[PDB]
Amino acid sequence: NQICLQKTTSTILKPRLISYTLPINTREGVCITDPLLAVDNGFFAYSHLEKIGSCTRGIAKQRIIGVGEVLDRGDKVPSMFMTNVWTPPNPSTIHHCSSTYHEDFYYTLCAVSHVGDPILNSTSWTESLSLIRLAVRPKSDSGDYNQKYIAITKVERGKYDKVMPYGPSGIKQGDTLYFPAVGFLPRTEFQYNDSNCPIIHCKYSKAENCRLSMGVNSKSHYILRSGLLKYNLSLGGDIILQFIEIADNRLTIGSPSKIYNSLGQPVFYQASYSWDTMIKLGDVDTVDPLRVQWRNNSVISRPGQSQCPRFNVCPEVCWEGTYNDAFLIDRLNWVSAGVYLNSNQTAENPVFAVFKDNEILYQVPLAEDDTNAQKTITDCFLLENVIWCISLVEIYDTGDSVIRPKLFAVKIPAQCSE
Amino acid sequence: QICLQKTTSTILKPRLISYTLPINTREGVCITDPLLAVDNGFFAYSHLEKIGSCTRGIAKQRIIGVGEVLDRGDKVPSMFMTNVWTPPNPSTIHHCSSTYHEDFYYTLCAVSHVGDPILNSTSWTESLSLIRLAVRPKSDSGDYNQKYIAITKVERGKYDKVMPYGPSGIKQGDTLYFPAVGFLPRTEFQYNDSNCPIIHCKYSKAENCRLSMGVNSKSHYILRSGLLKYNLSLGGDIILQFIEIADNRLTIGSPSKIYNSLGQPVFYQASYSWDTMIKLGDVDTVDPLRVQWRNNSVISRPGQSQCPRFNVCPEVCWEGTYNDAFLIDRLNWVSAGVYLNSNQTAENPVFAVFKDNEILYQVPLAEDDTNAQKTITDCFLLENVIWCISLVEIYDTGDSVIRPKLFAVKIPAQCSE
Ligand SMILES: *[C@@H]1O[C@H](CO)[C@@H](O)[C@H](O)[C@H]1NC(C)=O
Ligand SMILES: *[C@@H]1O[C@H](CO)[C@@H](O)[C@H](O)[C@H]1NC(C)=O
Ligand SMILES: *[C@@H]1O[C@H](CO)[C@@H](O)[C@H](O)[C@H]1NC(C)=O
Ligand SMILES: *[C@@H]1O[C@H](CO)[C@@H](O)[C@H](O)[C@H]1NC(C)=O
Ligand SMILES: *[C@@H]1O[C@H](CO)[C@@H](O)[C@H](O)[C@H]1NC(C)=O
Repeated sequence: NQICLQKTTSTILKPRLISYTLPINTREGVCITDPLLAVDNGFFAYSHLEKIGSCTRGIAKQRIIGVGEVLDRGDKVPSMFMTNVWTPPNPSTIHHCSSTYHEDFYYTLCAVSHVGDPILNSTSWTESLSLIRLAVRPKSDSGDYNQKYIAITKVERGKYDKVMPYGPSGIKQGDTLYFPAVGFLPRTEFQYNDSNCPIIHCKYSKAENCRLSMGVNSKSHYILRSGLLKYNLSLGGDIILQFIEIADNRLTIGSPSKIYNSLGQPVFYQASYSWDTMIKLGDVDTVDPLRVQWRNNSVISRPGQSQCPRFNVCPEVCWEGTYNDAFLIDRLNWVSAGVYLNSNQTAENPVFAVFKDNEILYQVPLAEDDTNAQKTITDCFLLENVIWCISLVEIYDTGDSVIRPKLFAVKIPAQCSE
Repeated sequence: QICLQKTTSTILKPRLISYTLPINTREGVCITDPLLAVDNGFFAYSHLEKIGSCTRGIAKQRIIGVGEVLDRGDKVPSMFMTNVWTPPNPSTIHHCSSTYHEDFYYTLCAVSHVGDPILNSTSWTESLSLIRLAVRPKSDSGDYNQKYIAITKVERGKYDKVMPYGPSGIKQGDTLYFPAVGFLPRTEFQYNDSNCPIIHCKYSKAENCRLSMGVNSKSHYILRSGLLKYNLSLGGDIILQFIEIADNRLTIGSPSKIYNSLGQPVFYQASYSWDTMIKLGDVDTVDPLRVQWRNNSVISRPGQSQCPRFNVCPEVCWEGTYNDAFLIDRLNWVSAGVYLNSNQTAENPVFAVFKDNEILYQVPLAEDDTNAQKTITDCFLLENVIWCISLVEIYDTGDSVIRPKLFAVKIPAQCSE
């Protein structure tokens, strides 16, 4: 169905807090973090890590991976009902979970670590991946159907030393699952020409900077490269993953990414964790090998820090930024919808926006002006005739005894008045 | 089989039950006026969310919810909400009661624009309504998932007003029975003062039983507990019929609960007056309602100055707390529920398993000085093990969000270990 395509300052966006169920807790002094949200085919996947104390550095208490239905509550407004919850024995070992819906199940692929975040301790992390398959509609007195845990032995990684899921959600093509992922490649093996680093209109940029900034720091062992992890269900036996590296068009440090189907075709978002701060988003040209037709988008960036702030395009050695994805809602006019932090060098001020490449059509703040915020994950879908979007937004520093993200439901307007 | 010996061993091991609800939108919030029903592998739940104080705060959201009680995987019960209803105005819905029948929970509530009808009886113009929620919603149906019915036809006998007054009721065939209360004018109230048992009570007057049948001694109406009957076999008119409880061991109308256990119906009525010992027993007849109260002598409830725990002398008092119990063995008449172990303050919740004249085994749920009010227990079989779920109102040390805690307790077979 149609949507509003005119640039207007009218209050036609009316964000509401969505009703969603989870295992209800009464523990104080807790931070809910490392969120994941996937919405596909009338079902959803959700995850978090509960920490006691600090969000960044508290003692890990509970990890949950959960799935359920996204339903019409009665008055043509979406709700969410959890149906199946999985919990590991040790909360601190599960990292970088990514989820993909196929049939009956949400197949979630996580990394396993005893050295913390593999990104921050790459050389130490011995590569271990595993898959939690949860059924979106549990059946009593079945076997493996409801919950099944699989340790991945067979991993096909090309020329990369290590590979890992790196993103919230992926897609299905037939019976082949594609998770967003990243490859770890030694700097010395990294094939790259310094002449291709666009420093030509940048007085204080060096040719070396693009290459140097392909790692988490300038003297890091590995470089990171985004990609897909492929999992073909048609071979119904031993589980075998194949890594696919992203094309080098507009290349940037491997960063959390998302692949999703919208209006029949696949679309890619990659976070801008470096100097190329403008939003990276576009239709998938080919999936294997992965190649994106990045939009020449000129109005959506992300907050940085001193070295690589918002709207930066000059190559610099920096690892900073925040994942703030967007969802294509109209391909003919290429309009998307997502939440961006309206701030240059601090993670603040979340704003839900609907935008073309060179224009924000209409928007609305979700919190105040001085409200702290990090990750934002948006997924959009039809509920009968009407396009709806669900957005999980990390909101911190609030003073709550329990810091947890807030989930918004937004109706996209058809008319441009009112 | 269950353990039938009086034991001090730690054979009860309460655990926090996993249950899902819509996450709250904020803090500085109190979750109150709870309801919990468990029946036929499904559950019904309700609360009112207030901003600020529990008794004084700003009403923000009312939810009525239903869902499945499932085996999570390791033979331990879990709860999954499936269907949630919310009124436009949170402050108008009062005294909800729930009963399950064929795919639906039917909850029955008071509609008031004057607050709690109990505290504003003369002002409350009698309005009742029914929210029917499906325990397993189906997409692209009509009324099936949620249906709201305003009750017009009410048959109340000689009572001026009637109202649901309790968390849950039972089904018999296609006839639903909610716990309820009738409002009767004092002047119309037929009662002989000679039947007031003051004979072993130096400082009790004959008038006191009658006077204490109202919320205060000069109140317009008296309250009398009972059932509201709703027969589904007739279409065309949602008529409710009120049934007054029998006058055996009569006491001020107070929140009550009717439930089936081991094939037969059982009644609990709260002790909101001077007769402070637990009121509980098998239903003799349902219409008219008559209970075979147990001569139970070990379970009471905290009161206040005038009518404390273990009081049996007639006094003019409206005080007490709803703390029900669930029969788990009729042959030996053993029940299970949570009581507040305190004489004159609402404190110290203890899960107990007891005969009429004996507490067999028990365990504290919180500390000794932990504040607590209402407790609702429902028990059921899982694989072949008896389980009990207990919703307990608790107010902890400084807490940002005050909400009740739901416990799951396995009843032991052996008396050792
Ligand atoms: C990184 O790995 C080492 C093992 O060489 C481990 O001892 C150390 O604690 C890890 N650091 C972090 C950030 O946990
Ligand atoms: C998946 O496996 C089947 C059977 O080996 C093969 O025919 C098919 O082409 C594979 N699909 C992809 C896209 O890898
Ligand atoms: C962006 O612009 C470049 C050069 O003008 C072009 O090659 C590319 O296809 C454009 N992308 C889209 C999707 O318009
Ligand atoms: C952010 O940076 C841009 C360009 O560098 C500038 O136009 C804008 O005023 C800055 N915003 C604020 C409010 O600091
Ligand atoms: C309910 O109504 C039906 C239809 O008249 C009747 O057969 C049945 O006995 C009634 N049930 C009760 C318990 O009142």
